[PDB]
Amino acid sequence: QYPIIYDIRARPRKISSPTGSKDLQMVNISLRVLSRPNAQELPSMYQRLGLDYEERVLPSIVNEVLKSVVAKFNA
Amino acid sequence: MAQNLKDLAGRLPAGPRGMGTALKLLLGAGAVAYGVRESVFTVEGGHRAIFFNRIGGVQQDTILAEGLHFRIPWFQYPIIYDIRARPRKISSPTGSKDLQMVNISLRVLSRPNAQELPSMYQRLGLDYEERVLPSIVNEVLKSVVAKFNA
Amino acid sequence: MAAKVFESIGKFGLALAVAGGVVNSALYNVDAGHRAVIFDRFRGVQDIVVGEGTHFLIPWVQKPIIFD
Repeated sequence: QYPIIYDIRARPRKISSPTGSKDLQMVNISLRVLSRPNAQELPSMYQRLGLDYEERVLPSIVNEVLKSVVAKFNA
Repeated sequence: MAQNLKDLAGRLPAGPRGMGTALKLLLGAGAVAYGVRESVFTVEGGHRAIFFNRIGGVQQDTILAEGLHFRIPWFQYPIIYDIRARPRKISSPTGSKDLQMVNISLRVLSRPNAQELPSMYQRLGLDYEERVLPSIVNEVLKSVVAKFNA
Repeated sequence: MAAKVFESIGKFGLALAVAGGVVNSALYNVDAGHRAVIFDRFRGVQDIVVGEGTHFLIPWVQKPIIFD
């Protein structure tokens, strides 16, 4: 058995995403995203994400969601 | 240097009869072990190392999927196909249908078909990929891109 | 008698070291999320999906290529 050292320490990941808003003004919004790997699915999370799961999930879902929301409001 | 080996071989003690036959048997076993070790060839997976039959050339029918196949020493050469898909990014400038100068590159992901590899070696060789893709890529890029306006 | 014991123990130790080295060289670690592909050059790339798993790769024939 290998010790699977999940950083379930919430590793916040401040991530920027430039945006064309709803009316599409160039709005740049960053987002500090506070992720702990869910304990109740950690072993599947390691068959699924690994030890650097956070760099494997947040870096771009943050930008996904930033863009999706900010592109639904005028400047 | 030869005289030194002469003296070294001579100086071996004249032991009783047993150790002479023992040394002969040891040499026999050493040669046999060396032959057994050599009968297998350099083998990377992603390389269907087929039987190169000494007589008649490549074994056009012996298509070695993933599997032991012992090369008879001095009789079969390991044909190290890079059936590892070797992608080959290749550029081809184009006059499109309306003939705008469109330059399009193409990353082409070739594995030498296993089920025809021995014929592929009578036909393409080890660097088959540099022998097929480099310009069929440009062929097809040009043919297609020359069927659409800018 | 002692010298024969010394020589025999030395030969056994050398054989054990060689065997251990071969066994160590016969294993691979393709981390999960990387499903391995046997890099067998005897009969090729295994449609039998030998993915994650430290399957006993024979040396000189199967080098672990790590496919993510």
